Amino acid sequence: SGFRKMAFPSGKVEGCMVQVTCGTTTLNGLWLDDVVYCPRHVICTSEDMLNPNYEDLLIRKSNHNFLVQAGNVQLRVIGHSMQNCVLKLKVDTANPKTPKYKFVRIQPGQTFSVLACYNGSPSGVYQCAMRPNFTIKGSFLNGSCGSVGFNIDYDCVSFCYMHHMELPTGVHAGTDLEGNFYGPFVDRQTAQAAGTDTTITVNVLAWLYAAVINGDRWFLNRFTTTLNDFNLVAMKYNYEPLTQDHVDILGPLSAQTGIAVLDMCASLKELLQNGMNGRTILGSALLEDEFTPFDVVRQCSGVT
Amino acid sequence: SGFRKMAFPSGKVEGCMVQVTCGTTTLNGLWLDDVVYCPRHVICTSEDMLNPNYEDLLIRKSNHNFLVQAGNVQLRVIGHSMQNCVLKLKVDTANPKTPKYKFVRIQPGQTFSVLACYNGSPSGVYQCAMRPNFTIKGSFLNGSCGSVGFNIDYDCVSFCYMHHMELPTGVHAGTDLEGNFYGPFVDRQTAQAAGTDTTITVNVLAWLYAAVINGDRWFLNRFTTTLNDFNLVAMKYNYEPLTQDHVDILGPLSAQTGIAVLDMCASLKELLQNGMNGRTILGSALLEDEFTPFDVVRQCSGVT
Ligand SMILES: O=C(Cc1cccc(O)c1)NC1(c2cccc(F)c2)CCOCC1
Ligand SMILES: O=C(Cc1cccc(O)c1)NC1(c2cccc(F)c2)CCOCC1
Repeated sequence: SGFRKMAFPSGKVEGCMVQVTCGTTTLNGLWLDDVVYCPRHVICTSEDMLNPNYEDLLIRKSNHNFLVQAGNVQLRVIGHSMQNCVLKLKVDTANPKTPKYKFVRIQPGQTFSVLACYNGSPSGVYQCAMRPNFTIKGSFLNGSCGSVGFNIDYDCVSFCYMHHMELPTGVHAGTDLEGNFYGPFVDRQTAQAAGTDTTITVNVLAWLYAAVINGDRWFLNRFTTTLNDFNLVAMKYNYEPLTQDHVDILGPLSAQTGIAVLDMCASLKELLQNGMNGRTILGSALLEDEFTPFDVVRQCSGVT
Repeated sequence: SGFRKMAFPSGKVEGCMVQVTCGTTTLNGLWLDDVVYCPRHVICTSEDMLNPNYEDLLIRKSNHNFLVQAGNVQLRVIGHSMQNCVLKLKVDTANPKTPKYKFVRIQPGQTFSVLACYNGSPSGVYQCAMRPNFTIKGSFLNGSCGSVGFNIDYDCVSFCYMHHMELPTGVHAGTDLEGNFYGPFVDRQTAQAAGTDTTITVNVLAWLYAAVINGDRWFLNRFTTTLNDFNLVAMKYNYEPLTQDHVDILGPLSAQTGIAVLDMCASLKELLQNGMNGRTILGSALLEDEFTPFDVVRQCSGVT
């Protein structure tokens, strides 16, 4: 037992990280088969980032202007194309460490692991959630651009995120691996504000279930509620509304703990209204919303 | 910017994980060069665990009683020996994925990454600290035995922990890779209680520095203190006493933020005395003690 914010093992992704250098600008690329995927802003000077015309900037770049290094060996670039906000660099060598993989666009509230990288070299791995405002709260220094987010299903890496920028508020924005931003953000050096960072209610409930499974039971109350009554409280506290789809996905936790989903909602309602009163749940003084119901089942059952 | 509980990239360790089966009992082994390291309680039946005589139990085991599987290939066991609470199984094949490595015994307050594994297969990676009572607060289900803790220095994996058991309070105990328990615990199924889980003050201070570096500044106050005055407050709050050695190691953070260590101590003193008043620091409602000063520098500078 015990319950930890856990990332996927990163080895399969470590084997895919490369350094991409265009002009004097370097960041990370993802090498899968004979393609290297990186943020298109690799082509841009600091002056370019103010108001970049990526199509016009890219005209001035040839295959030989994209320097791709995997470990300390140079890959030969035989083609390049822009797909939305990512560049695809065709190389003459298939990555021999290519895992089974997919590109998936995730929904807000979904969690994934980030392999933070600098100059094509992995620095660390951490777990986060796509926020309801389509930002993530990462740990990214200058140079971490091209770092990717992923989930693993046995031997299949589903890549869901590529890091592109930090908003003036220090939160992070990026793309799926087709180069489409999450949310409304643009890869331009202009002030961009995020919407309301609401709490992922279905994830809090999953984590309350994990707490019960792990023996933190003090917050369980004598009450129940309804979806409509709960959602009145959710809205007041900038929690995402709970739907029957979210009730469905908490079923096995409901079943294991013999705690009806709406009873756990009524427990969460009192926690919102009363606070923690200086108490903790699974070592947290706040309600954790970066575990999905699938994450809680996975961790609580030991999937590899 | 942004500040995350970050694990080392786990690939170098993933390449070392194997399954070890003795009698009907399976758990994880660490394959380095031509040796597999696993908890000695692999030899034990459920009845054996009540009061095991490992020397006597091991007499009944031959090399061919230790089944070592790496992926889906069987390694040939050509020797076995007990070193304290670990078994060393000599195999006829050097692990071709052996990283540069060392065995280190860490001190309380030191952080490391755990690669949680089941049946020799990695499930997840998370960061934790050796508690001052020589326990760790992990995420370990039955079968996670042999899972290891490590730090990485560029290309060198320093292995510091091997998971052996869960205490009745759901906290975790284990050994260094020489098989010596952290703390007073024994690999026997008998009720064992942990001492006071005190807060790692030097780590809280490092994390307060990380908060300042990342723009969470609200807790900075107009006060300073002395080591003796601070330590009076530390003791009252079950914080570890702060020494000049801990002051030394917070210097670069002191220097970067222009916040004298004793000023940050005076800020921590008020936080202890006043609480957070419903506010948060780097997304936490409690004071985080699982980042060392080295962790904070590493993350805040981007070492790979
Ligand atoms: O995100 C930032 C801001 C930033 C820079 C440095 C330190 C910070 O704390 C924040 N700058 C880059 C960027 C800007 C605009 C669109 C875009 F796609 C990428 C360009 C420089 O490389 C990193 C990404
Ligand atoms: O730690 C536990 C207790 C435990 C078992 C199951 C579920 C729990 O939540 C807790 N049992 C094992 C053990 C006991 C004593 C010494 C020792 F070295 C190892 C033996 C069974 O395998 C796992 C380790």
